[PDB]
Amino acid sequence: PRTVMVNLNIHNDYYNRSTSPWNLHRNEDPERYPSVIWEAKCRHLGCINADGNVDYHMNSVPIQQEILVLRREPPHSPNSFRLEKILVSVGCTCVTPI
Amino acid sequence: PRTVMVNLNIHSDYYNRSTSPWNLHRNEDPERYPSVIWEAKCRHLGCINADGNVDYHMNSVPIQQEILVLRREPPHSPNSFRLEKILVSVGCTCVTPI
Ligand SMILES: COC[C@H](c1cnn2cc([C@@H](NC(=O)/C(F)=C\C3CC3)C3CCC(F)(F)CC3)nc2c1)N1C[C@@H](C(F)(F)F)NC1=O
Repeated sequence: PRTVMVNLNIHNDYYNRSTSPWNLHRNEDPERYPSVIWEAKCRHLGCINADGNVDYHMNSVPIQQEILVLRREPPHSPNSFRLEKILVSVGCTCVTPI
Repeated sequence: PRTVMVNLNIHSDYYNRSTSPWNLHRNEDPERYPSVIWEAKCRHLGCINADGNVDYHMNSVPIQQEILVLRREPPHSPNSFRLEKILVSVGCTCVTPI
């Protein structure tokens, strides 16, 4: 066990023009800290071209990143957690299919 | 102070095809947990077009996300931290300039 103390009191539209734009989706888990995680969902299957139209010869893909979260241990505990890895979507990029 | 206990013991080649590709940069901070954060740096100023060439009519931009990290409190403490917000580049997207 590597138990440390953590003080949870935190110290102190641009991407709308993307060819692979995204919206935010609320992921809520009461057994986790942070309980609310905003994930990116690509608006389209294709990428928006210069004309403002969707081109399906390319794909908008979510960028999946491993992040660390705190899991309540034992369950429902207000003050004790275990570090845990989860995969979250942090944005979208445009890719040329294989 | 909202002090909790945390047990720190936990129980990419597709994005190479991006029109706004990026490389990973190691961001190391001994006063922070995680000490190592992999940050995205856009490979080009422009985006890769259908011909496979870097096209400057569009821009590769880094996607910045606010990320929570643990800051050693007091400084150099091996087992006590305070939650803190930083901005991290997690990937690149292609945008149409304004
Ligand atoms: C300011 O709140 C932004 C929020 C968010 C959500 N969850 N979250 C997890 C982490 C961890 N840090 C990391 O995972 C980390 F530092 C680095 C890895 C490499 C990027 C922490 C957790 C607490 C800790 F006490 F466990 C120390 C670790 N921070 C965050 C930040 N966001 C951001 C955006 C998202 F998709 F990117 F998540 N959507 C969100 O909802």
